Amino acid sequence: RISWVGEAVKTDGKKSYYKKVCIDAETLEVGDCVSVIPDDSSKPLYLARVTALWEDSSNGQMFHAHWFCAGTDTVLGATSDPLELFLVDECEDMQLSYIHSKVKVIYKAPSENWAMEGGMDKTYFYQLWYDQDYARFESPPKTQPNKFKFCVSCARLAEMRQKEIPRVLEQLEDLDSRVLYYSATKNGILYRVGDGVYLPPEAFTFNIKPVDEDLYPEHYRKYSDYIKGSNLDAPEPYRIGRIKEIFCPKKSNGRPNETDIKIRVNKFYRPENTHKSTPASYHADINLLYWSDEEAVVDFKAVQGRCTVEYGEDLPECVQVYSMGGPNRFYFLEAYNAKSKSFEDPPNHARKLPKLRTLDVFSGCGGLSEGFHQAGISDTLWAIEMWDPAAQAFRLNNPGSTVFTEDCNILLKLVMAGETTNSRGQRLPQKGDVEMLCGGPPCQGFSGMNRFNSRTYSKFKNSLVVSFLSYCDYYRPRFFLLENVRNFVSFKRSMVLKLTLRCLVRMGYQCTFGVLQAGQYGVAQTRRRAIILAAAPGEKLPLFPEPLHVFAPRACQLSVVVDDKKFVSNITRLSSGPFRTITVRDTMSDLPEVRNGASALEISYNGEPQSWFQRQLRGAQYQPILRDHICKDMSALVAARMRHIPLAPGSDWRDLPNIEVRLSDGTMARKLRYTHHDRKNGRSSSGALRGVCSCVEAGKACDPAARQFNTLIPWCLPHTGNRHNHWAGLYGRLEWDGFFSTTVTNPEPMGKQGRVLHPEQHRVVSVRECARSQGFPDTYRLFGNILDKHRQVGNAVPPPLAKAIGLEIKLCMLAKA
DNA sequence: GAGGCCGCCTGC
DNA sequence: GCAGGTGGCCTC
Ligand SMILES: C[S@@+](CC[C@H](N)C(=O)[O-])C[C@H]1O[C@@H](n2cnc3c(N)ncnc32)[C@H](O)[C@@H]1O
Ligand SMILES: [Zn+2]
Ligand SMILES: [Zn+2]
Repeated sequence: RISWVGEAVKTDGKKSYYKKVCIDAETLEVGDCVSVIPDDSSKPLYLARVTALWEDSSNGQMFHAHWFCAGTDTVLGATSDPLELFLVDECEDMQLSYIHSKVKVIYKAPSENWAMEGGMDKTYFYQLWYDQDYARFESPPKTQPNKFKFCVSCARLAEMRQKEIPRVLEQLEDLDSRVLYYSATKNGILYRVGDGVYLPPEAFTFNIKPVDEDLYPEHYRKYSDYIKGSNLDAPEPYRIGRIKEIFCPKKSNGRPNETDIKIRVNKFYRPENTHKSTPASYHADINLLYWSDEEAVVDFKAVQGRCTVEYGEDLPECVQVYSMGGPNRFYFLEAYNAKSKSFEDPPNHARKLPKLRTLDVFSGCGGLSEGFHQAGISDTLWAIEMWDPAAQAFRLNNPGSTVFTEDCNILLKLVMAGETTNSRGQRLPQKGDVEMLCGGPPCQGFSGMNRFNSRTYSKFKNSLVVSFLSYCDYYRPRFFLLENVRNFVSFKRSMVLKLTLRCLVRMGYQCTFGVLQAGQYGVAQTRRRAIILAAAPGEKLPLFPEPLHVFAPRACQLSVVVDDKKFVSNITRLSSGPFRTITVRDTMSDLPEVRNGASALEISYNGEPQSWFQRQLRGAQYQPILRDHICKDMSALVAARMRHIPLAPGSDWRDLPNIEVRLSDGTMARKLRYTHHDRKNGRSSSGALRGVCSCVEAGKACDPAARQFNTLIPWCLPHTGNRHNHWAGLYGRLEWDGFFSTTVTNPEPMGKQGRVLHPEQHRVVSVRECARSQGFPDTYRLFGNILDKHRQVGNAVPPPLAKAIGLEIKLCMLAKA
């Protein structure tokens, strides 16, 4: 029944290989694709490519199976084409008796004319390779075979094993107890003697060291003791050392145990590690270090990455140009003597790519574009922004850009009809003009704050996400990026995410998604954003950027669950990072005091920048004028509320005194009196009730009798506090040591994002402070009235986040050609 | 316009 | 129960 065709191509040990085999009437040859029924009779048939044919001297006839992945087993789920397969790095040796039948599969390669094929509207096929852990679709690898029975899955899995393994390279000196090496490699990184290493913060240590409840009634609602926006739980950044030795223990017979590579390093001091502790970091550059003579031995396996640590004085080009011209760059100018707690001089032995033409849809004032420009990858030649103030802001910052103040649907319809100019006379971009496409579609529908998201949008075919995908389909850019709020990935059981990826895959794009935390790229703000990246067939698909700054772990939940499958990005820095966290102090301690209602558009800074972050954002060129440090003019009642929020960390509306106050209005803030009784809540030391509405008990209803107006404690917050976590953070002050909550379009102290009060002044954060929280340069122009400006800032992608993404795209530009 | 008011889901 | 969400809508 089963008989081999020919003789044995190769003969190993127990296994005897062949080239082609014959089962019944069919005949299978290395390369043919086959199907297999599951070990559980229920599931569908599996599909695989035959890699090898052989029989071993104990068990039966065998073959090597390189499995395909069905479309539904990917993140696409049931939105996948039923006939589409995906290449995966999964394979196994199997007995020929499992083969059910031969199967035809076609490779659907993109056309040589793929970039021009957009805008025009029964067999298994594959076009892309899928990574099941990172939800990445990429162009099939070009691993070439010397490999007769060649399995590409085996080839890549072996490459991947030799990459992860710590190996020593060039020897050096054989000592009594160990062998020294000059270099070693790990995760594809070359480490040499004298290189800098990132080490986990526990790798080595340094040789250095009841309220009055009548007056504040709502204070009991702070029993949680959890402080929003606080930096007590953020991890320490990496330890940094200089490789002094790379050595392996020698066995008793003298041969080196190359399974157990160790390194000896010199310890570097961050300022906050010296005796001066945390305040030393306030003014210091985030990449400043101090040399030390302290040494430590650690396992090579503990190295988290390589970095450059240079003596600053010997550098050609200045410290700033050095620090801006590359990743993982640190410097030192002095050494730190721990025993003497002093700073001596360091000992002697311590010594042409053209930019992508970019189209920015829903451009806003230009945060994404600014970030991409800083990364050096793009010129935003075209922007589409329907709202006139933001389009004006974009024009101010981008003079050689063509900014369309048009509905993006209208403008695409004109291009597809063959139009050359819009109604203003502006030249429309055509196929081949657009090489990168980026945009942040409106997020009001996807935001979890939106209580009414079913009223005026429930059709995916007509959403602005689909409009944006139509731009991608039409212009076929080299790179594509879509940004939105985190909830974009789980909205409607993740169908918007699945249909977006499905659409890109149908175009032939490599694509992927992930969630990023802006605070991990250098703003004092928690801001989780979903990012869809795509790359044309001839390109490399970018990776998501590794975190640069440590950040509070609660704010860094970046996993996404799609149909029970949990998905993560490529990011490996999970517990630490090269740079300290950016704080509210870093962000705005240099700004002069202003009042509630501050309207002076151009004032004096009254002093030089104080922190590294302020130095970066204010720029090299001296700036004589501080712009847009203006605040909304809150009413007399709200202003009185703010004046009564304590300055201590964690202060919000729950700390308000229950008093009458005379407002600047001449009017009078009234006292809140606790009428009803909440058995779930109780009563105070005084025995006074804690309810303010007939809703607090049973299944009753709201009546206007118990609703109190003009109260210093806002009535609506005790009214519904039991089901809203006591409205923590409403009228909440920022903390100097902490970070901003997500910066939205209009900072309201009674909004869901209510922690908008200045740490000390009795006002809402200014437009400049919100811009600082978003990482905008101080010279970055906004436009319109103050609410226009707040919206421009709150809508934007933080430029430091966009810059991190942009440098990942730059690596792909350099790796292609 | 400005302030008050305040649902539901993912994730734990 | 706890924590988070580039906010909408309603009334004056
Ligand atoms: C959330 S903002 C994105 C801002 C930008 N990503 C940044 O970093 O500054 C989205 C913008 O799209 C604009 N917009 C809304 N509908 C539009 C449409 N149909 N066509 C063009 N722009 C639109 C809005 O005015 C808004 O400014
Ligand atoms: Zn294999
Ligand atoms: Zn009620």
